[PDB]
Amino acid sequence: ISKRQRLRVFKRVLSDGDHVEVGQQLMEGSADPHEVLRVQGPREVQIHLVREVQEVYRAQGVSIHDKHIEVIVRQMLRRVTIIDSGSTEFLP
Amino acid sequence: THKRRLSALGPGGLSRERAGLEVRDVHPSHYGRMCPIETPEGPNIGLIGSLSVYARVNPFGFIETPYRKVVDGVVSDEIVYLTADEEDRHVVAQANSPIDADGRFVEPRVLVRRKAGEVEYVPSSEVDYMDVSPRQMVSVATAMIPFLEHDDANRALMGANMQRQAVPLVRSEAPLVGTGMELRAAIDAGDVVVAEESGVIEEVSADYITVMHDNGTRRTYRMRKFARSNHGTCANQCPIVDAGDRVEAGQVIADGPCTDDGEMALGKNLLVAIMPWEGHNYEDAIILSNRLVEEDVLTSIHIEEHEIDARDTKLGAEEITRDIPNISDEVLADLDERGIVRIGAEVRDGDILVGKVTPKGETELTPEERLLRAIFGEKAREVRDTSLKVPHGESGKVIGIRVFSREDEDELPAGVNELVRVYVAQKRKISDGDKLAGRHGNKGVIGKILPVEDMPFLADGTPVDIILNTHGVPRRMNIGQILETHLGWCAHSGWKVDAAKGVPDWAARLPDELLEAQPNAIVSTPVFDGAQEAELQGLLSCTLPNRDGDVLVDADGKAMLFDGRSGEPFPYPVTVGYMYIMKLHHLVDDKIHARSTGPYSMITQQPLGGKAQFGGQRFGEMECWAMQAYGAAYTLQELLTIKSDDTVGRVKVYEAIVKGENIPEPGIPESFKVLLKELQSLCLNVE
Amino acid sequence: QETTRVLTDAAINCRSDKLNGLKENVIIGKLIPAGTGINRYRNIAVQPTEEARAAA
Amino acid sequence: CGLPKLMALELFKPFVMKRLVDLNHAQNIKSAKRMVERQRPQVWDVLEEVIAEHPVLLNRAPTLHRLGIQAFEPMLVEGKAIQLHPLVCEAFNADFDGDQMAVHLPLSAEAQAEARILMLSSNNILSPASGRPLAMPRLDMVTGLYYLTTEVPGDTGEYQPASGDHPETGVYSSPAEAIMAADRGVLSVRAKIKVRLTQLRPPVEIEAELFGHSGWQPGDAWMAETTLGRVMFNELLPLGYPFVNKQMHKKVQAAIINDLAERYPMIVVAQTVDKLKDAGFYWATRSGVTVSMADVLVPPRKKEILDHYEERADKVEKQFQRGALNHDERNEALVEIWKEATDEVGQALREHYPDDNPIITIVDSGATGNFTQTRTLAGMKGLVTNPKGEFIPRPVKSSFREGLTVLEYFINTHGARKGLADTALRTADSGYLTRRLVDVSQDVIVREHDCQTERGIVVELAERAPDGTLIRDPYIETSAYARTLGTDAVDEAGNVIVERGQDLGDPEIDALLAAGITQVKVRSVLTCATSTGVCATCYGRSMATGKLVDIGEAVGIVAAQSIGEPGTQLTMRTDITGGLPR
Amino acid sequence: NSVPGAPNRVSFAKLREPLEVPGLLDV
Amino acid sequence: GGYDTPLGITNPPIDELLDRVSSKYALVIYAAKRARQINDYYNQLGEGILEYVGPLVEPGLQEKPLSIALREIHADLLEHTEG
Amino acid sequence: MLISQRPTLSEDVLTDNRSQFVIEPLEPGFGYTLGNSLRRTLLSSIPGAAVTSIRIDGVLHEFTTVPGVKEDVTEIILNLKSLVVSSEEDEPVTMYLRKQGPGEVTAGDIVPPAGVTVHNPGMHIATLNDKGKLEVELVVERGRGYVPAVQNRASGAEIGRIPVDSIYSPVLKVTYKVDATRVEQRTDFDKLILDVETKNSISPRDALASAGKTLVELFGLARELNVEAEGIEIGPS
Amino acid sequence: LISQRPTLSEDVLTDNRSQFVIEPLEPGFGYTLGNSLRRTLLSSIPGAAVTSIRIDGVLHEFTTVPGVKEDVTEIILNLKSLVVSSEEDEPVTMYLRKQGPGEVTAGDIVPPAGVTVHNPGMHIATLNDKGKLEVELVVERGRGYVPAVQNRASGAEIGRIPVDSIYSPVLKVTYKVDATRVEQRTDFDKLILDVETKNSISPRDALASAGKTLVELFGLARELN
Ligand SMILES: [Mg+2]
Ligand SMILES: [Zn+2]
Repeated sequence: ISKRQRLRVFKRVLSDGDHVEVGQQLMEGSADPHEVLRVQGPREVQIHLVREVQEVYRAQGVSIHDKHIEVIVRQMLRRVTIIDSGSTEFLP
Repeated sequence: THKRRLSALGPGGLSRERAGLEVRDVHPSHYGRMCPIETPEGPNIGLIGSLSVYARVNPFGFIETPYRKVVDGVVSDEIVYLTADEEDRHVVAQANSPIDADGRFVEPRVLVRRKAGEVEYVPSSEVDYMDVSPRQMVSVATAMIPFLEHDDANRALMGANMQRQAVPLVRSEAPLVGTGMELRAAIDAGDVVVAEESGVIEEVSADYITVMHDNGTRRTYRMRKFARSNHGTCANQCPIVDAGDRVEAGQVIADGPCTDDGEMALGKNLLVAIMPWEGHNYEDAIILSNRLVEEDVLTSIHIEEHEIDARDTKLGAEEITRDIPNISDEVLADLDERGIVRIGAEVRDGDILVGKVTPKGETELTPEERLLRAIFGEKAREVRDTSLKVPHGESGKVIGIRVFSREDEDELPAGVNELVRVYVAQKRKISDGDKLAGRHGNKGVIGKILPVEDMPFLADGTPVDIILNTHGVPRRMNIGQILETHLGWCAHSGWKVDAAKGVPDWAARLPDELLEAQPNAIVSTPVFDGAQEAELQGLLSCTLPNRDGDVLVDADGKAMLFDGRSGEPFPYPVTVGYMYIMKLHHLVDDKIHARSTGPYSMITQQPLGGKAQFGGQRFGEMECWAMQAYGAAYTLQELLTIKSDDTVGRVKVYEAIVKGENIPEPGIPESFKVLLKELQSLCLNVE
Repeated sequence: QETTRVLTDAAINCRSDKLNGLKENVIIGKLIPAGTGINRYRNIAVQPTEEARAAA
Repeated sequence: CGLPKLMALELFKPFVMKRLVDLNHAQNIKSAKRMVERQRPQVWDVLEEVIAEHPVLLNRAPTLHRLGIQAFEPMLVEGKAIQLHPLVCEAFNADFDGDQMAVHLPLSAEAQAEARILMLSSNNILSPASGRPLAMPRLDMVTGLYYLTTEVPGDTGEYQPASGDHPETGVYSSPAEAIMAADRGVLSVRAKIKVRLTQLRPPVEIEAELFGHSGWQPGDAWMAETTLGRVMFNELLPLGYPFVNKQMHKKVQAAIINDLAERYPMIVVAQTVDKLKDAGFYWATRSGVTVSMADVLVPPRKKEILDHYEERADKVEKQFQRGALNHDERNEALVEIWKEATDEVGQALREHYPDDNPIITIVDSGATGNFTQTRTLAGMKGLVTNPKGEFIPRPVKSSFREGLTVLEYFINTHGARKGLADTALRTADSGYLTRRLVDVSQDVIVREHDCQTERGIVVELAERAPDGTLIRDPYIETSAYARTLGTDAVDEAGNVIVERGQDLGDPEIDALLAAGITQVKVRSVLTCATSTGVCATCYGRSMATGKLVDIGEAVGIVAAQSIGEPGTQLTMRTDITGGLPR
Repeated sequence: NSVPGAPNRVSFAKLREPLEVPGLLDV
Repeated sequence: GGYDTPLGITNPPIDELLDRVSSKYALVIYAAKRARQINDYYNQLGEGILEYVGPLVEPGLQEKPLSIALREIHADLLEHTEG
Repeated sequence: MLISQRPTLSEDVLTDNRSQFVIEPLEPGFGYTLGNSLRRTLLSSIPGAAVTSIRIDGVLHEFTTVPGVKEDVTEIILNLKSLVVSSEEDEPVTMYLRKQGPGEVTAGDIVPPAGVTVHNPGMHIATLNDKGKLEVELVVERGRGYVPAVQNRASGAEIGRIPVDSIYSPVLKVTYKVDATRVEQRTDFDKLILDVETKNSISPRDALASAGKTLVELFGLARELNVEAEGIEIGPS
Repeated sequence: LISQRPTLSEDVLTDNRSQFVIEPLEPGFGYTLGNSLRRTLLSSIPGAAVTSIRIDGVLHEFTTVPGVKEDVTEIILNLKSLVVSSEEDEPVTMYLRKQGPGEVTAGDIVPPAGVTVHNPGMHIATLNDKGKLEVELVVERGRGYVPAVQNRASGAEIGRIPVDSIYSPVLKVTYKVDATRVEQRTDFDKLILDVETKNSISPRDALASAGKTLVELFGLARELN
């Protein structure tokens, strides 16, 4: 964690020994969507992806309704991976 | 400006995909070596620029720039040409620094440019170089914009680009307000006949001038009456000396295409008002009076050529002749005896220029054709007619027929027998749709040509000529057009500064013989050192009347127009003045196109492309996305099957339209069949 | 995108298209399954009503 | 739409061939085709008959989104230019600087009905992205309506309640008498009068005050202290609309067209928009918005402000010269000082101007522009960026009215050329992103009417104030409007306020906020339980119509176009990406 | 000035310049 | 229903049309198949009469068949069933 | 010379007295000339008669309201201001109205002297109550156009007589626009569309005929300089 | 009620411009009256102009005659400033012949009967010893402005050069009103019309023809009744 990165500020900046939650962002910047799916399940990864795209488009004062963004997010999270073959034709 | 052009790309240079973002920037070592304004504005921005005014190329290929050397705070007049490294070694002062008329600086703190492009103030002992002039950092065509120091950079870029696309009119009047760079940039472009050696004029006409030199000899200069340029514009050269005058070595002796009395002239001076008028001048549209169509103010001559060649073939030799088969005697009236047209025949689209016939060969006939030829008794006429017809949407006279031959021993290419070129010329007026522009990047097509009487006039009865729009000025930061309008009105009416009790406070730094000027006088504000705003106010206050005692324009620069249509005066005073606009080469007659059914492609069976052929428009990917996003599917099936590729579908659509039946249901496209055959030929079984 | 690398392993697995999406009907030139192309709207019977039939 | 006859004669050639064969102007198709080619003077008289009631499509390239192709009714127009309506320019994104537009033509009855019903120009008023109207009054119409509906205190012929000498001399019997007294030089359009109105519906307060319940207007009478201009404006709006009585800013016109298109049929909205364009242009000419360099005023205390900030800049430069701080700290100190000076000069310039200056009227009426451009016109240009993106501590102190100098112009050209190249590069990148999204989301179409699921996401919806109220969340129009309630909404073990499966427009949102609930479980296309493509109640209300979405819509391509359309306008910044590559 | 057939075009230029413009096709 | 008198293409008002059908795509195929029926009536008029039925409402001077179809729809003179 | 296409005048009556007139096809440009000239001549050139000054007992300086009646002074004033009346005497005549007892005074309560006609007696004017009595003297004279409130230059000639505006014009609201008939065959001819709405005093076609009658005299003024000067003639009817 | 009628008097300033004053009008009338008279005066006064020229040595417009300084397009642009008043509606022809040195003026045109040229001091072209100019011109009536009627629609030869024509004898027309607006409400206007004609017809005749056309067109409203 490089010294060019700064700590996350919430409610004050992060201290030592501070009790943090499950999906709390430790540093300051952009969280990885692959990890936030693994930690918080597929529900929060819909919330974080919809809010982060809207936070870019509303900076220029452009309004897109969220049902236009939820369509693309639904097409992303279709498939699952295979970690056990079972006994039916599915490669790990 | 097509010469003196620097391009970063080409053979041995980077392409436009290898062109990074860093190479398109303006490095601070461009001051005086390359213009930061003048560049194309498409995808090639920053890769192509032009040289500056005083710049000079090194022996090694670097770009040198002059500088006045100053020794111990005493500005000398020795001039040292300096490249970029030596320009970094020293420090270099400003152009319009207050010299004390001795070589000394007025203030001890002068603006300066440091090594890495830093801009600092400095005590005046350290300064060892000074610029030669303002407008050193700028190009040729950008130094012809008046009031450049008030505009932005993007609209100045658009003005410098659109200044060179002006067309030559028939009259070509010099601009009222300009810079000093018209005379030099016109006599140095070589398109003006310049007397090589001094003497006296013997003989003038519209073709040739013979001066008489000081020692016996004479010299004929031949003009160019209506030569065709490289893009279809006229190239007239009329003389401007009379039969008794005395010319000196270097005097302008004949105008060029876009010149008037030597200097450049790209358009006309037109009265303008800056009100928005009934939504016709809405969102960069320009309305005009009918006086410009009537008095031929804006009218260019365009000259095109058509070329055909009689050559040999397998079956015989094609001949240029009057006897064209299956043709009437109505179209054979304008043709003369050897097949080509006469000189002066006004032609329309689809008429015969050169009557050429090919040996057809042997073909079998349909029985209906056979019995129709038996019914009317007409013969076979075994040679096929392929003439040169003037293409779609063209007209005008026929100027000149330059016809080569083989028998007269001309250098013709191998296998050709007779070459012939016909020159058609038309006289285009102005029209709604044509693109007009000023000198500050305020472009805009012509919205509606009003008649003369429904055009808002002054309190004198003088109608305005064009009407610009208000909302396009303040959001584009190009109020140089408003300053040029004010100073143009001052230069048209003429002024007289009343120095009865002393020269007034605004004009204390004006030159002499600018305290008063005649009407229709010319002035010249240079680029970065010109007419101040306070001097503009002072000139606009004292603005001597027209014919009566009538000051039509008050001190604000505005006038009280009357509505030419309703009748009542407009309730607020409106800015008027004399602007300078040019007619660009974006006319409508080179853009309007249509197609019902024309030619088709070779490998695939789509229609062809472009106005040069007949061609149809491109219904690309994103428009298919829009048609899908509507839910409209039947129109997509139409446009993708029975207008482009259904080879048995097109003729059924045409027959159904002509007979008046419903359109049949479409079929598969031939482009898909070609896809299938290529996939089968790549060893891929596609069933 | 990547027309070669899609096509070469599609031919290995003997993958058979079903013409069910939206881009393939645009390619082969049949009527797309969206908007006025679906079976609910493409198979509408249109006839005059019986009362207006008798009045002519 | 306009159409040149020299182009429509080539578009409609077989139709006109059949028609002039049918009228015995030619013996057969061959002489008819030669008659078209020679352009004989009866083919125009046939061309009008074969043109009338036949829609054509008008393309504009590039086609960013769904409203880039609309279908018009042609009519024959002289000349050679495709005449366009001045309200579809915003949807087409076309100015008149020489832009070309391609015209297509449907043939069969199915495609003719598709262009007559689906893609007609008077049926697409709203936008599919956000649901705001895109046939709203633009530049000159906005300035005209703002001048027509503003009110000047103390104009010619106001209402002064008098005593002793005379009565008030401000009232009128009817707007016809008001128009006669304004045609004579007594009344100005923008003075506060008291007319008596009969065919304009009063607002809610005066309706419940005078008439109570049955305030049907067209024979009733009531007095109204307004101008003449707002009466003339409210005559444009339909009969059922209440009397507005405001000052028509662009946002007020947006709200008016939004309400009028949510509550009324579409043809009323189209005719209202047409009338508004007419009155806006006609009063835009008479407004007197002109630019002259005497109308660009400069602040009077510019030199004192520049000298006071120059002294502090001299102090920072002297401290850097004395070695007390390095190069970067003095650069940051100079950047801060001159940013503060730029804001100060902008403040003094803002307070110096009057309200009826053409520049400040064009800005503050929402027609075009913003105050930074006026600050750079008169005032101070400010700090200019670098080729790298830093801030040069020189900054330009000259306005574009006083004229810049040589080095300041050369400093400005860096940022100008940088922005101009970045625009084209970003436009190509946004085109690639839209091309990716359309291909990905292409198989999401509506298939059923109701998936009958019970899942659904939640919505924050006006979070609780700490003092204790319901402060409204700012983004409710883009996160909770036009959706369907997945569950019920109840509070305090009381009655349900909005039930399961409602459209959830503005009155129900106001009912929820007034009844004091905050979180609702809404139904959306992330949890739609259909097999292939979404259902219809999960997608909710469509933005372009206002009703429920249909059972054949291509909502995937609509969503991909609405996301990837405005990517050109996305700025960027001077180690997290904050624009289009984010 | 210094071109023998020049039209008298009066200038608003405040400051003299030492060097005239070189020949523009010299490169 | 307090609009002005319409003209041209939009002479049957679209909001008065869309109360007869479910959605706009059904209205499109409705009017298009009625127009195909009407044009097939006109072309087979010179020969023997078939089951195709003519324009029920009185046509214009020279009207397109699709406008006759739309006015027959707006006059509530047809009936249709989906698929 | 000849016009080469004779224009015509045709009406299309909307209400009892609100008609629109369409004049077609005029050669290009003339539509705006004759349209705005006809509009100004409709408004400010047809003579009529209207109320000029009223006076009512109980009013000396309290200009707010009077006792006995419900609606105040200003509502009675703008009820009397739109009261259609014709006359025959250019000198100012007076009219009297008086009513006691509660009820509704209408325009039929008034009594016209010899030479004035009231054209809508069933216009509600006031509402008497509490057995009040109203006694208002009117001053009716005839004029043209629309004069504003003529100021009381005489200070104390009549303490009760307060003046009003006077809608002398028999029409109220005239609007117009042009159009673009037949651009291709005969090069963009114009089509004027008038729209006149009057009182019930005279019909719109009679108003337009009287305006044409005075306008042709006003231009026959300019005609009577050189009578044999060639201009465009339309020809026969 | 004003029971007085307006009159129209005259005011000469120079030979080809004069002033006309109308009083007393109703208030708000003078602007509309002057604008109607100006909109007719500036457009619909019938005059006469040249229509097509024919020079002997040339065949089209874009050439030059041997000897003269101008080319044929410059002689066209000079001849478009001709001021000529015809007499009959049939197109008459006029001639111009000049040989040898000198300057060709517009007074060198010899007119036929009826027509006359009002500006003999207009310079057309110049000549030397090598030059010899010979050109016929066609004079025709009409009104308004009509562009160059093409050679193919007519039945003329190759030598005929069609020229634009502008038939309007009026040059500059304006007005100003004098609203008195007294505070006794007996107010009126006072129009002052200012005609300037281009020496072919008098402003009296221009105003008489404009009044005749207005009396024609405004009689249409009174006629149907
Ligand atoms: Mg554009
Ligand atoms: Zn669902």
